[PDB]
Amino acid sequence: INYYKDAASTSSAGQSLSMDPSKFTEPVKDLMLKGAPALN
Amino acid sequence: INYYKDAASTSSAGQSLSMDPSKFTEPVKDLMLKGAPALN
Amino acid sequence: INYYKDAASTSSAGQSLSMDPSKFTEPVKDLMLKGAPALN
Amino acid sequence: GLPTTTLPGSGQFLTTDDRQSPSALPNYEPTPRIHIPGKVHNLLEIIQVDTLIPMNNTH
Amino acid sequence: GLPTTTLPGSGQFLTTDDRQSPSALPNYEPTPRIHIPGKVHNLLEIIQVDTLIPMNNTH
Amino acid sequence: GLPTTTLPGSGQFLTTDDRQSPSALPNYEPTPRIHIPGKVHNLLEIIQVDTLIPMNNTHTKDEVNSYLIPLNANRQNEQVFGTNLFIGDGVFKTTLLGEIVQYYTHWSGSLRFSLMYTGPALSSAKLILAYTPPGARGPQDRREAMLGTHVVWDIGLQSTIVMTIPWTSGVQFRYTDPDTYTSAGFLSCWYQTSLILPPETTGQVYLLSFISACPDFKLRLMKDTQTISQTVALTE
Amino acid sequence: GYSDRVQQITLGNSTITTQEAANAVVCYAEWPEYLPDVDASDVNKTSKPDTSVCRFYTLDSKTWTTGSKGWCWKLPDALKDMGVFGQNMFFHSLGRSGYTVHVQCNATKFHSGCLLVVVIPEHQLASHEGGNVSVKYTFTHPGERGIDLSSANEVGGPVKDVLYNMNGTLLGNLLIFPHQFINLRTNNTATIVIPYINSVPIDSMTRHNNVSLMVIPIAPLTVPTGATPSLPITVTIAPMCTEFSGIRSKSIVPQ
Amino acid sequence: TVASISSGPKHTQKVPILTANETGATMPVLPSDSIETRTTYMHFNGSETDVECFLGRAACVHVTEIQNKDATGIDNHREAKLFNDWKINLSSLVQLRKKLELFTYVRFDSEYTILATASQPDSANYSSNLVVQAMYVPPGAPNPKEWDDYTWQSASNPSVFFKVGDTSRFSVPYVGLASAYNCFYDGYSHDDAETQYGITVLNHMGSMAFRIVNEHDEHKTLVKIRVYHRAKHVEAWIPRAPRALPYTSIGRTNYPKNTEPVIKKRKGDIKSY
Amino acid sequence: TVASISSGPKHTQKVPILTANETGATMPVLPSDSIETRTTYMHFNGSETDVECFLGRAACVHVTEIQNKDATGIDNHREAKLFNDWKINLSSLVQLRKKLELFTYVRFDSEYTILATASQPDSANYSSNLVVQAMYVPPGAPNPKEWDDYTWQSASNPSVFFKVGDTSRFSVPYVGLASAYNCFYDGYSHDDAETQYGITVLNHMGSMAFRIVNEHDEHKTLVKIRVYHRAKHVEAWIPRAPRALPYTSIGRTNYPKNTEPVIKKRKGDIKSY
Amino acid sequence: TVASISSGPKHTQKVPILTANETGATMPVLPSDSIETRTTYMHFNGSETDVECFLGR
Ligand SMILES: Cc1cc(CCCCCCCOc2ccc(C3=N[C@@H](C)CO3)cc2Cl)on1
Ligand SMILES: Cc1cc(CCCCCCCOc2ccc(C3=N[C@@H](C)CO3)cc2Cl)on1
Repeated sequence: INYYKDAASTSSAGQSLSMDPSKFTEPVKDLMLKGAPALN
Repeated sequence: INYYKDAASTSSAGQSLSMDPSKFTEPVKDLMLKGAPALN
Repeated sequence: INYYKDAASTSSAGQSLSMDPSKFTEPVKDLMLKGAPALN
Repeated sequence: GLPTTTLPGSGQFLTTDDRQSPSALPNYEPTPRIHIPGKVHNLLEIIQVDTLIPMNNTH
Repeated sequence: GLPTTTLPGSGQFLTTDDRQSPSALPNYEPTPRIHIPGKVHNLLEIIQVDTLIPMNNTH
Repeated sequence: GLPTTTLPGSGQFLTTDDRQSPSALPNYEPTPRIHIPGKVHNLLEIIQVDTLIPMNNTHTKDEVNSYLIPLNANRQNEQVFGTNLFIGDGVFKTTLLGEIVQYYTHWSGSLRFSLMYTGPALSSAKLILAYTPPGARGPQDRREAMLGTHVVWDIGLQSTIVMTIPWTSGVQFRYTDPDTYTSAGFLSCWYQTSLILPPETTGQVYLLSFISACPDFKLRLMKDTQTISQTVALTE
Repeated sequence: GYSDRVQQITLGNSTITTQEAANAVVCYAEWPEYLPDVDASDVNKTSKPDTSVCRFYTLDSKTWTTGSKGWCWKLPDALKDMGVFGQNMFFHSLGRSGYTVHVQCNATKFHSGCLLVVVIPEHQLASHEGGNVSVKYTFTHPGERGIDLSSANEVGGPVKDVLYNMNGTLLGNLLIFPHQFINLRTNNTATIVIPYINSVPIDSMTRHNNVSLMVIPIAPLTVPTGATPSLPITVTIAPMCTEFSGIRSKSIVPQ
Repeated sequence: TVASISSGPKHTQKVPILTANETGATMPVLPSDSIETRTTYMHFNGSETDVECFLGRAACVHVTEIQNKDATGIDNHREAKLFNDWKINLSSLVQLRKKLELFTYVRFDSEYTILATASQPDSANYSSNLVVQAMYVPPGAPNPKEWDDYTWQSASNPSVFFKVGDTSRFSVPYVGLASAYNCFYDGYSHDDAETQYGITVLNHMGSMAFRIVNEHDEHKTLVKIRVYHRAKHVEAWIPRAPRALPYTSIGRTNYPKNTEPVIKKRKGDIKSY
Repeated sequence: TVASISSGPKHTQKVPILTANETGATMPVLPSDSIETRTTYMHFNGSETDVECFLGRAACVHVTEIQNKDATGIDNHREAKLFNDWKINLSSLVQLRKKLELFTYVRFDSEYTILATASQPDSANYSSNLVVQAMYVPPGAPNPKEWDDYTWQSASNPSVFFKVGDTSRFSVPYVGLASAYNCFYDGYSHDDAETQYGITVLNHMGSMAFRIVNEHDEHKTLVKIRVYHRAKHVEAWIPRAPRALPYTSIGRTNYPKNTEPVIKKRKGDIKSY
Repeated sequence: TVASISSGPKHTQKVPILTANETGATMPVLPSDSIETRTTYMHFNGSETDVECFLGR
């Protein structure tokens, strides 16, 4: 129950439960498959 | 939920969301169209 | 009504109403019947 | 009796908060509104009317 | 603002009362339980196991 | 008027509680969000990116050189480097992994340790990396080392080798601050055959080493880092 | 027979071929794109010179020697004088751009050495003076010359200490930024595609640089016996999806 | 539920009262196996002997004390009680300890109540109003060194601020590293020849730290902190023999030497009533 | 969810552990790519590492102090701490600062808690009860000049009145001018040759102003204000390398000269354990 | 809501920017009547300028 009118006044947000490290761990242009050779 | 009986005791009103500047910006008797000459 | 998000914050648990002393009072491998001889 | 807990901020007066209050004048009947030309609802309505600029500020 | 009245006993700490509290560690995940033989649920379960009586108390 | 009773804890301020508050700026409209690449949602997303380990810690002032593990041509049987696995201390401590682990009290999971070789292309080498699970001492010679988790690495076209320290543990969580009961083992590396340089070439070659966490990883019970402190408030 | 290894990038009227690449990085896995209306604020129609600005400019070459500490360029600064890109830059009030960065360094199978090529969004430098000394404008706008981390401290300039990234963080952790290594034994180029990253939809190109490109030797250069002890490093950069807005008189900037 | 059924005379070949205790069982013999009984009902459920109930009331687990005074010229705040600390545990005061050690492994959430009262043992014009700040410092986290260190910023560490005279209350999930807390541990932290033995080695969750936020007034004020602990969501495994001798140390089973006989000697014979 | 799958011996032409780090990727290698594993489940979600959780607890961001005393003959109230002020920001005290600067741009609503405690360092008959008034003064709004100026009327500016010893709490929406707050800014406010560099130039939202509403009693009373800040509704973009050296200034990245080596030197060899 | 619509070159007999202020009106002229604009949205309602808000603290 929100007792207040504005959105800033609500409690903390709830877990992204998004999670996708590939923008950080695999930003390569041509896709690399694990097990296939790195450099062909 | 109002806890009180009288109307003065309720919280602030809620946004007019009315908004019509023409009583102030265009109080002319004969309607002016933008693009048409001001004085004919 | 829980007012809080985490489970640790809820009140005491509610009675097991489990109760089974046999793991402590009769942990014998071959079942003993009351009334039958203890050692055959 | 329902169990409660009070949070930080209890008793504060924030000039910008918006809550209900008891009316000091229970049951009083305000004067009827009559019609008056000119009602303003938003300050955005009025800043669209143009006004003169003292551009020649040099005095 | 909803009108309230506090009763006698407000603010007391009764070591035997059972209510909710804020968690100091929001969102923490406890270690999984694994199975352990021997769980006790009632003290009534254990007082049915017999134990020896020092009957010969005369020492 | 509804009857109430207040409980113990009324009026307290717990920095970790999460409740509603009146907005000081009623009705204000925040700037629209635009799109920005790079959004982070979990610290677990970022500790999977690998970063360099200053393994060569033996210097006396911080230098680019403590990131370089040297290799000697023609040595046989010998040991390249050694370290314990207290990820919250020692070599690990300044790495991104080490640095985040320090915001939490407990960690569990697998680690990924990789070595990238930088020697001339016409050289060759075979190294063994060994993980020694808790309970034994840091290995003292390859024979000892090779009886635990190990990978023979053959230096080739493929420049890096990724060793995983699989989670070996009784207790399901360990302390990030070094603790005995909770300790994780040792990591050592030895020549399997030996580094060989081509003609017209000389000196030391170096390995770069990285650390990142496997998707396996768990961190819990947040706390304050020993990695930052202060004596007076800063000003502009 | 496609290898990760050979590549061709054609952009505008200019083409680059590498026969010894190591894939390419696209920052944060996003490719440069123009500014959508839903994200727009300024009401001005923007100008998109296209092929006259989105081509490859090769900056002047650097020389890696055994004593090198590393070099740093800022964008869009490094290009402030390249062809029509630069003119547009000084002439509009606002502009926006992504880039393809191609760093080149070839050697032989007897050399060793490894450079880190990294792009840092919003790289605010530190004053070597400490305290709250600022870093003057000119110092953070080196132009095509970039900053040479093995040059001496100057007054009003930034600190040039490599183990600290010019800001109080350790060299070892730069790997959290989009980056690629050039390891003579593997690699001979590094290519990074940079999407436009800012907290506003379009900004000024002269008062704010939005990325620093940094090339840092990490495993020292080691040449074969009696080889000359140095290699040149060349940086070629191409603006991509550039848009300029708010045209007028032509900015005048310090120094 | 019947507590006793009706049972009458017996002349059988089936004797439920003869058993062999050597087997380790306690055969479930009832009054009706050996006398003639009448029906009676239980009227009772055994509610208040549930382990949740047994371990579920607040017990005092710790009393410490800190003072508010001018720290000017104090070389060791910790030592002046300018802010004490408590290496957390639940077995310093013994009432609750004997209760928990009836079990080998125990798992529960904790609810802490902290009462703080002030004393002004020497001449003061008044009673000041002090705010206590008690923050949780886990293992591998700076401990405060002065009563006003950067540590107290506690940007990542849960801390509660309440007033002396009041009470603070919050609840912490089960923070054990394993599946249960050990009540006992017949091991070491490693195979060292001189390492400590027992449970002080598993049992560790760093210490709780208290201080007064107020600067000093002209008089000195003693604030004494009492921490109460209530187990909620209890789970207990493997019952053990109750503690008979007195305790000597947190975490070891050791009893004092030349202790006294714990079994009451008869005033009379074995035959005495 | 499985944390590890079962995997057995391998003798392949498909080697997942050989990679080329020069590419910039961190290949997702697992224990099961290089040893034989057994199935195990995660039992965990990664809840407490969510950025909302990481930045979502209150951190102390500012400690200031004001006093209640006779202003008679004071030529500069501001200077007598008759009512101080704080040029708002979140990076004076550093615990929270290092946490935020793990990201480049950050967007969130703020919840402020303000604790005020009083001190009476020299002889008083009693402790008075003071009401604090802390009002928000944005840029382009009169700052108060005396402790009782027309400014304090605060007819259009949000202000909260609470009692010393108590706490005040309210929450302010994200007031940034852009889409996110910059954590870093490699720019200037204009192309000036001598203008300041860094983020002190974007970062500005004027200052918060505190005063006691009470007139003076016979003694003097020191009131010390602590502002706590909790981020709610957090959004963070572009992770960066953590801060290694100490901080010297609000808003610049500058570190101190002749700082100490931040990487711990080995006591022994590279080969040492 | 659009804050500005897209508008391009103009060569007309219809001039919205010439008016006669003597009339007392403020003619509703927009950026798009005199420069070439691109579409942009308002993203804003004018909530905090409502007179209830202005006089309500
Ligand atoms: C503010 C603030 C302060 C705190 C502290 C949270 C609680 C930390 C301590 C965790 C609970 O610790 C124990 C639990 C069980 C046992 C235990 N000992 C054995 C006999 C059995 O159980 C011992 C401890 Cl120290 O959190 N927020
Ligand atoms: C009464 C009363 C008092 C107030 C004050 C409301 C809050 C005003 C300040 C707004 C929040 O300011 C910031 C938010 C973020 C950052 C920030 N700095 C960077 C590292 C990142 O974010 C800095 C500030 Cl000052 O409102 N009503």
